[PDB]
Amino acid sequence: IIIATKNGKVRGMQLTVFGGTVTAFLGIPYAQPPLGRLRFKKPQSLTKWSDIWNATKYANSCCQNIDQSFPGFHGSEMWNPNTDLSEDCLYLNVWIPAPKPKNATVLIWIYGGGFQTGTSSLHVYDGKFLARVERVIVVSMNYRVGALGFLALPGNPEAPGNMGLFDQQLALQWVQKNIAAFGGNPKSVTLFGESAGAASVSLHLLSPGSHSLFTRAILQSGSFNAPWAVTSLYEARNRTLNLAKLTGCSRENETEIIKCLRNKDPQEILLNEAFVVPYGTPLSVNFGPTVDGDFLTDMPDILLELGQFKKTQILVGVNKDEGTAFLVYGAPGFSKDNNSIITRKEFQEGLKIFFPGVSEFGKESILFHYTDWVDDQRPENYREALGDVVGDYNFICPALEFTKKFSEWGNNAFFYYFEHRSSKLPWPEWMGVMHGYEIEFVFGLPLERRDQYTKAEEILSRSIVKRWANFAKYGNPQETQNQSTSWPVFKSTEQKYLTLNTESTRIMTKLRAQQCRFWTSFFPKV
Ligand SMILES: *[C@@H]1O[C@H](CO[C@@H]2O[C@@H](C)[C@@H](O)[C@@H](O)[C@@H]2O)[C@@H](O[C@@H]2O[C@H](CO)[C@@H](O)[C@H](O)[C@H]2NC(C)=O)[C@H](O)[C@H]1NC(C)=O
Ligand SMILES: *[C@@H]1O[C@H](CO[C@@H]2O[C@@H](C)[C@@H](O)[C@@H](O)[C@@H]2O)[C@@H](O[C@@H]2O[C@H](CO)[C@@H](O)[C@H](O)[C@H]2NC(C)=O)[C@H](O)[C@H]1NC(C)=O
Ligand SMILES: *[C@@H]1O[C@H](CO[C@@H]2O[C@@H](C)[C@@H](O)[C@@H](O)[C@@H]2O)[C@@H](O[C@@H]2O[C@H](CO)[C@@H](O)[C@H](O)[C@H]2NC(C)=O)[C@H](O)[C@H]1NC(C)=O
Ligand SMILES: COCCN(C[C@@H]1CCCN(Cc2ccccc2)C1)S(=O)(=O)c1ccc2ccccc2c1
Ligand SMILES: *[C@@H]1O[C@H](CO[C@@H]2O[C@@H](C)[C@@H](O)[C@@H](O)[C@@H]2O)[C@@H](O)[C@H](O)[C@H]1NC(C)=O
Ligand SMILES: *[C@@H]1O[C@H](CO[C@@H]2O[C@@H](C)[C@@H](O)[C@@H](O)[C@@H]2O)[C@@H](O)[C@H](O)[C@H]1NC(C)=O
Ligand SMILES: CC(=O)N[C@H]1[C@H]([C@H](O)[C@H](O)CO)O[C@@](O)(C(=O)O)C[C@@H]1O
Ligand SMILES: *[C@@H]1O[C@H](CO)[C@@H](O)[C@H](O)[C@H]1NC(C)=O
Ligand SMILES: [Cl-]
Repeated sequence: IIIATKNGKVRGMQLTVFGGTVTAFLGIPYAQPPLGRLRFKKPQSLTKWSDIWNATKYANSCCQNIDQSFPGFHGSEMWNPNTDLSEDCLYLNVWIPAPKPKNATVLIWIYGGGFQTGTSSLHVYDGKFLARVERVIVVSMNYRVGALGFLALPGNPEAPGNMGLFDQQLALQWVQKNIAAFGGNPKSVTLFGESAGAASVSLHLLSPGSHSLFTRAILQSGSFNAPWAVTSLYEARNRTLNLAKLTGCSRENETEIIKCLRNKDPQEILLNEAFVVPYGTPLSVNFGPTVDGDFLTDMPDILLELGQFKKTQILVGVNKDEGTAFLVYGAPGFSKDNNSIITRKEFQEGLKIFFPGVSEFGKESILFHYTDWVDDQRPENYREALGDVVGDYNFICPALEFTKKFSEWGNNAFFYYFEHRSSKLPWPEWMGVMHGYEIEFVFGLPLERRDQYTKAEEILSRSIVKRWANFAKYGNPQETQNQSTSWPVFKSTEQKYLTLNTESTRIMTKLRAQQCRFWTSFFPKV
């Protein structure tokens, strides 16, 4: 029940899962609380304790604004933090199989939330099912988000940027130093993450200081080359300065600006984060990763293009309707409570919302590419077009490009297209296979027969869980036993991918070929 770690003993707790047992250590601290003079700095090392730390409940989530767009609605509130917010939030969680494994592969989860939100204690991130079913160890950590995790004054150690990424990296280090005492294998560590968590995973593939801290990587609906994932050094300075003005902290000595921000209460930094950008969109990332000269030594597109990244296997994928979620967070004519049949003029207004700083010609060119109808009379033509615009631009085409460029250097890559709409999905049917709604399948929640999932969804989750665990253990996401479709490597020439659904699991080629040539080759010019 008690494990001796390098910094002290921790006590866990037994859980009953599927007529078996999983041992959970929830809320192990992995860094000095980043409080007081430590706000905005890289995370400092933890000094030992002599007692027994009680890791029996999730710890505080990091400070963050909350999505209040749909109070009482499970489809949005399932993503909101479910422990107290606090600056004292640098904790991690460990689920280990019972009986204690001898040398188990480790899966480390990095949550998303646009780098402004998220917490590892969400119900859909519960590691106990993977530990029970596949006898892997699951680790997840809280890392700082928003300005408190990514405020950037480049070169200045008082606020260097990328602190939340260094939070993640310090937790990977904790697993290297400590997971063998839990029965884990530090030489067999796979990172997995979704959305900004997947963008985070991809940046660890680029960061030389993370290279020795993991083996393989899984990227679910995200990568660093997505247009929302990396803040420019220009915007980062303008945003840090605007935050200073907003809080009466404008100074000329930049270090004195940080000292002033260190005396504001967390809630007043949070309230001014929104307005540091003049025209925001539903995908705005106020404070995110930057090229800091430390974690990130050059523009990541250059590093990707020139093969400067960890050479290992990757698993990458996207969902069929990545873009629809964002339409109900600002696009005119849209509502989760009706079928959102919009007109051409609403479509055009919708592009102004998603591409506010883009030239008139740029917006026309999106319209031109996405309105060549196979039928001009379908009432939902425009509703679907805007969704595909948002999802192709922001998730699908960047993930396909990352996979192509990464595989060109000789590593096995595997790409999936997830197209199952959850039977339990609280959002309306027109929104489809939404961003974030593969996660519960990856974590094995449909394996729990009590929870109203269909039988077909148990089978699909069961096969996904097996493929993810085989990728982490062996670098190869096959299900070898139940006459399953074999998953081929993704090569830049043939570009084969695997579709994931309850019906027919098929091999297909060149996902969104025509749409992505527009986003990837032409649109960057406008
Ligand atoms: C636990 O297992 C490791 C081997 O891990 C495997 O090899 C990795 C390279 C990676 O591909 C993982 O996914 C694999 O599961 C053992 O590591 C060995 O350690 C000895 C130490 O003397 C070393 O000489 C060997 O070269 C290591 N093997 C490899 C393949 O590098 C480790 O000893 C095992 N520990 C326990 C307690 O079982
Ligand atoms: C960079 O920052 C300036 C300042 O932003 C304004 O003040 C901040 C404190 C914050 O409250 C923002 O919401 C404000 O917009 C931006 O310049 C402003 O731009 C808006 C609209 O473009 C304009 O109405 C204001 O008059 C401008 N104010 C000043 C002082 O110039 C600027 O757009 C930001 N972005 C870039 C790329 O420079
Ligand atoms: C779908 O709903 C949107 C959103 O309107 C709100 O939600 C509805 C479910 C209902 O509760 C309305 O009373 C709410 O206003 C509708 O978009 C609005 O349309 C009106 C006129 O068409 C326009 O003046 C508003 O600005 C629109 N609001 C927004 C936020 O864009 C839309 O018309 C509905 N579509 C249908 C019923 O097909
Ligand atoms: C208080 O925070 C306001 C801003 N964000 C809220 C999210 C906006 C999108 C919807 N999320 C809920 C949700 C619904 C449906 C399916 C999944 C998820 C809430 S955010 O900071 O979290 C954010 C920012 C920029 C991102 C860019 C790319 C992808 C995700 C992003 C999230
Ligand atoms: C940490 O927890 C210790 C033990 O808690 C008790 O025993 C275990 C087996 C569980 O059954 C738990 O629910 C019980 O409450 C306490 O004795 C100790 O005081 C705790 N330490 C602190 C600092 O709170
Ligand atoms: C594989 O299928 C199991 C149920 O099917 C039965 O068992 C397999 C091994 C075959 O012999 C088949 O003819 C049987 O009908 C599931 O219980 C099991 O979880 C599945 N495994 C995976 C990884 O999906
Ligand atoms: C955010 C925060 O610091 N919460 C703390 C809570 C609350 O202060 C009280 O339960 C009242 O809400 O108290 C603890 O003793 C607990 O019960 O686990 C420690 C925990 O850290
Ligand atoms: C700014 O302040 C710091 C400490 O408060 C000091 O070390 C530094 O020299 C100052 N620089 C300027 C340009 O005032
Ligand atoms: Cl390693």
